[PDB]
Amino acid sequence: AKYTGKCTKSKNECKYKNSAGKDTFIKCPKFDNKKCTKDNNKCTVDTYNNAVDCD
Repeated sequence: AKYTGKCTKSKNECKYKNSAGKDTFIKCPKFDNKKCTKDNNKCTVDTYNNAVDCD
């Protein structure tokens, strides 16, 4: 667990609020460990498993 994020399948990208305050958004490919789902689906920010924030 880290932060709560949300990604839109429309743009296949996720974005969340960080300490900096600057909204950060990043798109993910169609490969494994890079899938995109509903915003509230299961989008989260993690770096332990090298997994990207997209869901």
